[PDB]
Amino acid sequence: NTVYVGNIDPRITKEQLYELFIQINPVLRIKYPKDKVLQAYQGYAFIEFYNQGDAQYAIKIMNNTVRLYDRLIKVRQVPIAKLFIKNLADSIDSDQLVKIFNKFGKLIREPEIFYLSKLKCAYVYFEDFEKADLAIKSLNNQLVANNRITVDYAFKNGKGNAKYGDDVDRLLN
Amino acid sequence: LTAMGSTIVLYGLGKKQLLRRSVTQTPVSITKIVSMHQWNYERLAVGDIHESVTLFIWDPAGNVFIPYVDDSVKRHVTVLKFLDEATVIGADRYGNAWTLRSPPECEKIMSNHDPSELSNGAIKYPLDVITLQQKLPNTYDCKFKFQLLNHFFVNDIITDFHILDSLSNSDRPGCIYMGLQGTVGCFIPLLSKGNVFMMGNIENIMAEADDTFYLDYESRKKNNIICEGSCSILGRDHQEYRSYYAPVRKVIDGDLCENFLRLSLNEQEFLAKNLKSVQVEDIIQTINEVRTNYM
Amino acid sequence: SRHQFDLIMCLKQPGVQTGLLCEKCDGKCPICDSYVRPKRKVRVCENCSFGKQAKNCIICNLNVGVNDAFYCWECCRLGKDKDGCPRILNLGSNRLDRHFEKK
Amino acid sequence: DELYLYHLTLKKQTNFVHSCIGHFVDLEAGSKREQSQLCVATETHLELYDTADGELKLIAKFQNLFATITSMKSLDLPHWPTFLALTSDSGNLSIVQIIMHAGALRLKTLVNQPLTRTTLRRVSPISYMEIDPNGRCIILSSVEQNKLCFLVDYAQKLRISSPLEIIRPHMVTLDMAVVDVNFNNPCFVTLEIDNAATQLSVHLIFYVLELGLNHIVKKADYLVNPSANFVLSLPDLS
Amino acid sequence: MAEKQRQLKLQKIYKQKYIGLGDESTTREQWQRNVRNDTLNTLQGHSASLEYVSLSRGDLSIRDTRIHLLKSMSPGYKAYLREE
Amino acid sequence: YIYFITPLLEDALTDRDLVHRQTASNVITHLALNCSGTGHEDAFIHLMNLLIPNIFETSPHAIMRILEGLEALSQALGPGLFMNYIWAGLFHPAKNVRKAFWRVYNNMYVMYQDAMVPFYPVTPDNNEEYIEELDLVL
Amino acid sequence: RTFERHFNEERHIYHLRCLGIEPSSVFKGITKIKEAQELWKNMQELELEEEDEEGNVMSKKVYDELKKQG
Amino acid sequence: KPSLSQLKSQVPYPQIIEWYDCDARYPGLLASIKCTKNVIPVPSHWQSKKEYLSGRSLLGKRPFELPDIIKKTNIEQMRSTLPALDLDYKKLHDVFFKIGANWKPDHLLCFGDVYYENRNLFEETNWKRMVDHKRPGRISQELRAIMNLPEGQLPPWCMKMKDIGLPTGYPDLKIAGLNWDITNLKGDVYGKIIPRNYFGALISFETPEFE
Amino acid sequence: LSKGENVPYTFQDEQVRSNPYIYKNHSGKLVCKLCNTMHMSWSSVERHLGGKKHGLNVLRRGISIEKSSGSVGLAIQVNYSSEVKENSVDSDDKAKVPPLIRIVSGLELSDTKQKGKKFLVIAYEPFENIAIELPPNEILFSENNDMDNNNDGVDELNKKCTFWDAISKLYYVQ
Ligand SMILES: [Zn+2]
Ligand SMILES: [Zn+2]
Ligand SMILES: [Zn+2]
Ligand SMILES: [Zn+2]
Repeated sequence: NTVYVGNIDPRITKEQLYELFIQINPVLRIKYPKDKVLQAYQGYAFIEFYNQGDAQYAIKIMNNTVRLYDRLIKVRQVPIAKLFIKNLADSIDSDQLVKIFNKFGKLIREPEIFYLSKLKCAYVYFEDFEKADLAIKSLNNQLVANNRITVDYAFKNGKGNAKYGDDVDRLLN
Repeated sequence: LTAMGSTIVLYGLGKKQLLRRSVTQTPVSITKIVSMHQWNYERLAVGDIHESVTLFIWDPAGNVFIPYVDDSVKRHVTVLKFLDEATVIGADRYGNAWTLRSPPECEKIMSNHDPSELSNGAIKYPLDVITLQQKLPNTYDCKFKFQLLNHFFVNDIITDFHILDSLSNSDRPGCIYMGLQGTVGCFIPLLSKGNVFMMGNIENIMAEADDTFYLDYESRKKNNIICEGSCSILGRDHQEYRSYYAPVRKVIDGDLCENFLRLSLNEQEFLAKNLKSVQVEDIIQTINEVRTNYM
Repeated sequence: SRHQFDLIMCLKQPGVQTGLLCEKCDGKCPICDSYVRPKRKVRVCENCSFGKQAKNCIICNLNVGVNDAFYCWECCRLGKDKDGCPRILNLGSNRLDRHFEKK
Repeated sequence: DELYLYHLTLKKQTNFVHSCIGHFVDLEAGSKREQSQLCVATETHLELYDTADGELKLIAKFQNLFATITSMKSLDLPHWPTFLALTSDSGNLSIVQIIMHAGALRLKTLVNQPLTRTTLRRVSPISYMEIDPNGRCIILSSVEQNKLCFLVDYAQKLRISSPLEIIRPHMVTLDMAVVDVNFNNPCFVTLEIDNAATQLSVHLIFYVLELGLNHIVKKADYLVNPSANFVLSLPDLS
Repeated sequence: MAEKQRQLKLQKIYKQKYIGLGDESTTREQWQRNVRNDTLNTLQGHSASLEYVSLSRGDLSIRDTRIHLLKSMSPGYKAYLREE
Repeated sequence: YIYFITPLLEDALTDRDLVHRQTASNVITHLALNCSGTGHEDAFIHLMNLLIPNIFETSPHAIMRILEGLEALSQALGPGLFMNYIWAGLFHPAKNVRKAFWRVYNNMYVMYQDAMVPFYPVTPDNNEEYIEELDLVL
Repeated sequence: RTFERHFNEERHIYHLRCLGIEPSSVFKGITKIKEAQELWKNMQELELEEEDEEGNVMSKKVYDELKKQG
Repeated sequence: KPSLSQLKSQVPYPQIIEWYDCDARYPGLLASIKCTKNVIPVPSHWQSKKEYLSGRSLLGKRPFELPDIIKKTNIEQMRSTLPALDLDYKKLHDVFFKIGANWKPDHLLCFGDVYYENRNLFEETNWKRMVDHKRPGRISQELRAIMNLPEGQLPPWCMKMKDIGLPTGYPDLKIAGLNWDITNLKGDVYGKIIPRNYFGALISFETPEFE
Repeated sequence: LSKGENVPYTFQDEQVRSNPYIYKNHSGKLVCKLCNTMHMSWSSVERHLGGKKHGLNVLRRGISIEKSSGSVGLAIQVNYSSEVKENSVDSDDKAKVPPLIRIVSGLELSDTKQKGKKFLVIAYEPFENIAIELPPNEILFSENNDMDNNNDGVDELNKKCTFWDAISKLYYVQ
């Protein structure tokens, strides 16, 4: 219900802000942070309306509309499976990783290739712990691109606890 | 309009039995409803055993009553009546007789808005009331509060209140109650700031009169009604006895000012010298006005 | 008393006899030591009257008392009036340290 | 904007909680003394009634008292009208003599002794009051806690002795009715039930005030079945 | 120092005169007993609240309700009613 | 004369040093005792709202004056309206807040015994026995 | 203190919200996933008179259905 | 020591119960009292070692200001304060009784309010006074100079309202040239919202007279 | 003790201070706004400044500040003092530093009223700054005038097109 405001003159006072934005919509509160060191505001604010619709409408109407001391005001709005894999082949592109792990599970993000020791390793993000269980079951200690690869859980000691299965199960559901 | 133990039910007539036209659940605090009253089918005031009172509105198309006001003190109500749209008289198990007024900040919102908006939808409330809702969910849960208007201690248990527009053609509408032990009493509103000042000064005279006789007695023994309780015959001060469970607010006792008529002339002229104002005869006039003229 | 903590009052059932104050403590509420607006007479228990100790002031309990002692109006409103016998027992550290300081 | 109110009691509280039997004032007769007369009080309200005409008459309805009268008793003391010993809220024993003053009867106070604190409360030595039938001592008590006795004397001015205490900390008292005596010694009986007990035990207890040593004595303590109600005194049997 | 040492003493005295006064640690039972005694004393003391209880309980006599309230101040009175 | 001086007590009860908070409460005693029952009572709620946080304050002189202040405000507000603040930390875990509030509850209990009876926070399931007769209605 | 600020954060609100418990202030006492579920479980009739006058037992929506069939 | 989750389940308003409420000697009873109807919680500066006031908030407080009613009495000019009196007794007596009979402070406080250290009322009163005077459809001359928006000229957001429509929270808002006449635009107002006796009415007001 | 300096009250809305910290609050007592300390007498204040905690607060404020904050061309001939006042200051303190020019956008001014054009500001230590409005978007903005030699001085602008006749005190810019 709160909208961000920016490009504010430090000479602007909370009174002037309120008088401005009440024209658009009823404003529940205005948090307009000040530096208590210098007693000087930082040129931005947070304006909390009563509901969301007033916030969105205010964003639409008041963005880049008004110049306060020539300054044009800005108005704006404002946990997953992971697998460590070791001994990868240098011929394996991240896209080839994607094609490998898609059949096992849907990737929430892209894998991350990093070198340890020289030693090609990667992190693979799955949306499911069970799909990752399939990826480990089939892919663990398996020869691809003429190189034996090891698939396990990435450390945090690693993922795959019981609470991990429960809360990941919930985040999926 | 009937009250279950917790919840309020509104029955219409039917053949073979009578049926439920509406049902309204009460807020958490209310356990039983001892007594309740309406204002011209627009509003309700609902009493409890333990807690005090809560005012509702009949909301059509919502078919429900929505509380807009609560009270800030635990009060055990035997009986309740609307004095006006915004104010209420009630009585207590323990002998209190009190009157509550809904605050104006609430009344502007009540006059300027429809009932359907209150339950759901947006009435924009001042930030203060909100922050009180987050900060004190148990107290202010029903927004605003009552402001205590009158409070008085009459040792009976008032069974019935009766509000009357006129008593024997009189101008001032009175409210006459009747208690458990049997009694009748009348609260008359004083319409002026002057007459309440005269009656106020008379109550202040008669209040400590037992102290005045005594300190006079001592002072005249030093340089030249023996008991401390001489004029009270007992030990209670008027403010203490009449306060007790809570301070009297605007109610000035006319049964104390009525004893001044029965004092001897020497004692009357003795008490009256405390005033730069009118003599004894006008005091007796002011006291005797209320029974003659106002009822 | 109010200002001096080491003092210890009596607080027994008040008898029928009125306490007395010395000319120096004259016109003071035994509780809060307020010189203004008196209200009622003090009353002391039997064990605070008996012999010569009855004649002493009820505050300083050294000099002889003359006038009756009164509770101020406020101490009668608060009800600290009726607690009990408001007679100081011990003399306190101040008076003794004065006596031995002088000689 | 406020609401200023003015209170009246049009017809007073009618439930009589208290009465006392004495002969109070001499009215309309030059010299007459007869024990037939009675005074009746309800908390605040108070009235005086007469008899010996065969039918009870109203004499005087006194001024508004503004307190809670918790006991009223007529004490008759030897060598004189009778005046009513009246204890109430404010914790003050108030001995009151109704008199004929100016043109109408007035209610005149003689001695009021401070007790406890001003309220109704359980420690307050009121709600149980009785008088030695010979008028030597008023005796008061409270539920739980303390019991007091004032030794009454009369002279050119009425005179009350300092109180006599018994403190039984947990014993709550009921039915204080007092035994008459021949001038021997005031004696009185209570049914006391204990406040802290694992079982329900109400025991009757006798007290004899010893005029010699001036203190109240616990004499006989007899436990009775929990259903006990009340006590009365049998005068002589001789 | 001496002031607090007077506070303890007046605490012991007022706790004797006025019976129940919480000090610092008072068990819920110890306090609820005091509440019970105060409430019952109010019900019996005022003839108003006594009329109300007597008529509401429909008892045959006022004194039955008053003695019922007095007896209720003892803990064993509940069990005593159960043995009837 | 109150009404004018509450904004003066406003700054006194707020101020940092412990002498102003002391001395100003003494004003609140003499003001609340003999101004009680007059019907102001909306200024005394303000004054109390400023006082309550001072309960935890140490030193003898400030604490006795503050306590006297709360006791005087008890007769301006009334026993219940005053109690609504206290019942909360009247038990409490902290052995200190408890030690602080039981004192004000002691003074209130001495001033009022049968005056606090309607005002206890007791429901049939809140305490074991309760009183069966408080729930009767005729 | 940092942990007391953990109760209002984007991540913890994602764990409550994605667990199926609507995040709010009432749910800030507690870490453990188990008890919060019972907390959320503890968080979560009119007589319209058919013309025959036997519908005195008949509910609103039922009598509306018989408005549709009638 | 029952867990607070077990403890919050007993309470109709469980959001008050705190991690430390678990540790009380009588948690079941305390949870019942603290969430009972009107009880106001203990002030929150316990468990803080700062002696309830640390100057960090207190350094910048204003010394004092007289009420405007008393400041009208002119003593401020007579006696110099920051950094022979010749006053009329009739005047002073009229200020407190006749003139200022009904005068009350702007804020006071409600029943539930408790004053915590960092709170300052001088801002909150200025916020109420702010909400009262500041209105939609109107703009102060100072803010018009800040915006460079002369009188009689529609604000720059008028166009985005022509496309997108009127404010959501302001159905009754009338704006010149759109839902409301353009000529009635004058000065600072470009828009406007266009939608007893209480039994005790004193009917006479008389203050106590000095003479 | 105070060395006769006036220590203003906290509320007086700021004569340069000696130490810009110690004040007198609305009450009488003395305060140190950094350390939030109340001091009774000026000696205790001098002990605060000579104390260790105040130093720590001064440093923490130091870190707290240091982490945040074939065509047509124009030619100008600026003349400077004739050994009139520069006779009292000759301690090789940037005395070797010549005047400096920079192009500033009017988007920022002490008054912030109108704007939308550039200024060719010229500055020298003692004398006051000077500006020249440049409506034309671009004039004399050349293309590799010299053969790319890298002594940046201050910027390409200064080395590229400025001359400082220091012997006569004449600054030419084009
Ligand atoms: Zn003594
Ligand atoms: Zn003395
Ligand atoms: Zn006093
Ligand atoms: Zn410092």
